[PDB]
Amino acid sequence: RYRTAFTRDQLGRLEKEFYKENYVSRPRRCELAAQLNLPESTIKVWFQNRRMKDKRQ
Amino acid sequence: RYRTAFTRDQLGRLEKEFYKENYVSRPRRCELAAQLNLPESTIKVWFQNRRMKDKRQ
DNA sequence: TAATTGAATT
DNA sequence: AATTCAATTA
Repeated sequence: RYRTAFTRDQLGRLEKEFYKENYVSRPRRCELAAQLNLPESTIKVWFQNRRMKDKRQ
Repeated sequence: RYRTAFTRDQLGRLEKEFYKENYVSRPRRCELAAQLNLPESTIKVWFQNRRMKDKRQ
């Protein structure tokens, strides 16, 4: 299926963004993507999964 | 964390099942678990790992 | 190498 | 939201 291994700078940035807001829109994810050098799709899915994780805990 | 230690006939039975089919459904797994006195989850995880082995080396 | 983690799928 | 399976970790 895949395997994106985020580096601590990417996951670290992602986690800072998640706690200010558990949801990010397409333009914003595009912004994070250019900045993070990752596909938009990758960021979308991470937020989806992070919301799920958060729900359980 | 962990660690389960298989008996020789438990693993031979596992390896036998695997050569016939690399995947067993949730209900066959319960049949094997009853028969081998091992946990349902243990067998699920073993097929997970054995497939990774087959797929990789 | 058994068990866990989490990225991707559906 | 529920599962799967590619990677670790111990």
